[PDB]
Amino acid sequence: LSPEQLVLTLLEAEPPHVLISREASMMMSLTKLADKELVHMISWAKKIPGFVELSLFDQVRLLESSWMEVLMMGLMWRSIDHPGKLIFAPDLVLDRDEGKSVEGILEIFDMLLATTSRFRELKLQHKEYLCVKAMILLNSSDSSRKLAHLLNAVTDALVWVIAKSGISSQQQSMRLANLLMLLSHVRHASNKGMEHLLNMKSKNVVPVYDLLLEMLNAH
Amino acid sequence: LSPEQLVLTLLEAEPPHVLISRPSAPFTEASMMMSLTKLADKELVHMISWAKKIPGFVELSLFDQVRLLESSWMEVLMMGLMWRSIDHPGKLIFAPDLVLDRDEGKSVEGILEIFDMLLATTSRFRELKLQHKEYLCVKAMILLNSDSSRKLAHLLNAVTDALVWVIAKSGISSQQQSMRLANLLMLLSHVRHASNKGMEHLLNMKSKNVVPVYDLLLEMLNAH
Amino acid sequence: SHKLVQLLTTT
Amino acid sequence: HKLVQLLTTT
Ligand SMILES: N#C[C@@H](Cc1ccc(O)cc1Cl)c1ccc(O)cc1
Ligand SMILES: N#C[C@@H](Cc1ccc(O)cc1Cl)c1ccc(O)cc1
Repeated sequence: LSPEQLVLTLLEAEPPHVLISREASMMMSLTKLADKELVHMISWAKKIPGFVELSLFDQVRLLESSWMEVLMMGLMWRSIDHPGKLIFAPDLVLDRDEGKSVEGILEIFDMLLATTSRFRELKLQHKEYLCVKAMILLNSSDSSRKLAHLLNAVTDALVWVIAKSGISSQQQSMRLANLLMLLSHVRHASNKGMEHLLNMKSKNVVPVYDLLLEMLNAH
Repeated sequence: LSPEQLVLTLLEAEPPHVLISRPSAPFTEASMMMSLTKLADKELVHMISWAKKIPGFVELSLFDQVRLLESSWMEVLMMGLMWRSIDHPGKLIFAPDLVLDRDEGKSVEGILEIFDMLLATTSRFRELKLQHKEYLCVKAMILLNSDSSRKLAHLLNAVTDALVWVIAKSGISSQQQSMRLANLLMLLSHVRHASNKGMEHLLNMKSKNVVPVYDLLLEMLNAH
Repeated sequence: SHKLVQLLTTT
Repeated sequence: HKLVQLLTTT
């Protein structure tokens, strides 16, 4: 596979736009969205060339580790052209004000909003997003050799995407560093988010959705 | 100012190794925990001094300096540990006389998990043949990536620019330079994971009353 | 509840 | 307190 045709495979793997068709209301809307998105995330993963050639254990471990980070990366990309807004879905657009209405959510909104603004400032391109979202899954903390090859391939594709911008070799290096540094900011917001959701689950104040419940219990 | 001058400044700024004696008796929960936290408290003093020597750090808002160090200290400690451990496979070189295997992990409930992560990430750095000058740039990047906001961006770009310069002096192709930079930076999220697990572990040990009164460590821990 | 494995193994 | 002391008065 050329880097170009790997990137087109990620373009083809992109899940559909998910709508919620829907205080307690905001939080029910987020958990319901996450449960539907998790169904589409599994189909996405399986369309990444080589992913289904990994051991089932490895497939399961990578999605268990990375699912919240992959959801938040998708949220940041949908929000990028909508300053002050988190485009959870066309029918679930939220600002920090709506966030204030549930304890601990303000912090998470004002973190997702910040990282989104960094991506906005770097002018993150769609093909860059495709590559980093796949890298988040594949880099999450016979099969092990296949995983290293697959991660190497997506990394090679991101380098190619940056090369296509036509900026200097120096500026290609700086941009690659800048993008990959934002990854630890996605993983940070992911950690704060997973803590807040586990806490909401332990208090049973958010509805127990089967796929989301199973993905949260992994952690 | 130049990338080479920034790398020479970091090299000179490297902390001296903190000396801690292995306990006389075989490790207990209490003796391992006393050993590791005494080391961290002493390294934290040297870390603050190292941070002040990064060009531009002391020009940040005091409140930014504090937030960067409260956010990153355990990752900075772990990156130092992995570097000290890179020439010694199977071993975690916490200090010259504090050389721990998966074995000694047994002495503290949950610590073996942390040692495994540290040993595995150390292996990745070893396979990549991490170089001294690369390590120096990556350790400063961990701190800085954890009007003051514009300065921080500028200071992080200067360090990034130095890491790019260090990889260029290796003389590999432009494509291979990009891949090496990607491979190093993607290891940062793994250092940070080991940091999150280690911090949660340490906070739980503080709850069990196994942790001693080390004022700086306690402060840094309560920042979480 | 093994919906992750179910979805990984079917389309 | 100790962090601020080490940053500013050391
Ligand atoms: N915001 C938010 C979400 C994270 C998220 C990101 C992207 C999505 O597409 C869907 C969600 Cl739920 C969240 C849910 C529960 C919780 O306790 C804390 C945060
Ligand atoms: N591993 C480890 C240490 C952290 C550490 C890292 C690097 C260092 O150079 C020095 C230390 Cl103490 C640790 C301490 C307490 C605890 O509950 C869990 C882990």
